[PDB]
Amino acid sequence: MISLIAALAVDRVIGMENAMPWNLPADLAWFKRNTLNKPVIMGRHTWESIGRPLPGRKNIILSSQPGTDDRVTWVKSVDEAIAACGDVPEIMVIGGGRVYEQFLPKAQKLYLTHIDAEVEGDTHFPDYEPDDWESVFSEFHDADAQNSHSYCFEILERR
Ligand SMILES: NC(=O)C1=CN([C@@H]2O[C@H](COP(=O)(O)OP(=O)(O)OC[C@H]3O[C@@H](n4cnc5c(N)ncnc54)[C@H](OP(=O)(O)O)[C@@H]3O)[C@@H](O)[C@H]2O)C=CC1
Ligand SMILES: COc1cc(Cc2cnc(N)nc2N)cc(OC)c1OC
Ligand SMILES: [Cl-]
Repeated sequence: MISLIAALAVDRVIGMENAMPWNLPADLAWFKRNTLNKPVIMGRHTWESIGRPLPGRKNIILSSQPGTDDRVTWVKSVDEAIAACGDVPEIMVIGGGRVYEQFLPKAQKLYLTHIDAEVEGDTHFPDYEPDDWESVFSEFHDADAQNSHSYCFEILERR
């Protein structure tokens, strides 16, 4: 079972200049809760944005180039990434844009953070038909001292 987890601003913006154009410690907490002790598949741009391994998860990096960090697992293809996860209940695909594009069709589950922010972006979450998806869980949160935007945590299931 392949799952995507992503945080979407207004207009499906997920990124700008190899970072997320916001600062939502509550989102990173949600991300950590839902990824801990599961394999994570990320693209090389995302790996470099994060800048260090994600503790409690097998870190699988997609890159056509040879690896540059002995602590994580490097793969050269989707099929290799997926085999590198092994026999697990849930594969977590954690970004970015190009990687989401490739796994969304294989994905059974979406973990979305809807962020109330109209921010400039160079990377967007892939388009998809919502007819194909059923909302399972949502949870709304007001902005606070540490989170300048309101947000909603939603889980969706294919059909
Ligand atoms: N809002 C959110 O939830 C999140 C936001 N982001 C944002 O996403 C953006 C980055 O996304 P994007 O630019 O698409 O890049 P990605 O992070 O998806 O990484 C792309 C790179 O991954 C490698 N790669 C991807 N697919 C393959 C494949 N099939 N075979 C081999 N190598 C592959 C390549 O590395 P190489 O070039 O070395 O071959 C490619 O250049 C950033 O702005 C980041 O902040 C990311 C995570 C979460
Ligand atoms: C833990 O820190 C990061 C995590 C992520 C991935 C990510 C973050 N939030 C959500 N909701 N989904 C994701 N896939 C992406 C990041 O930057 C691109 C991070 O660095 C701040
Ligand atoms: Cl690519």
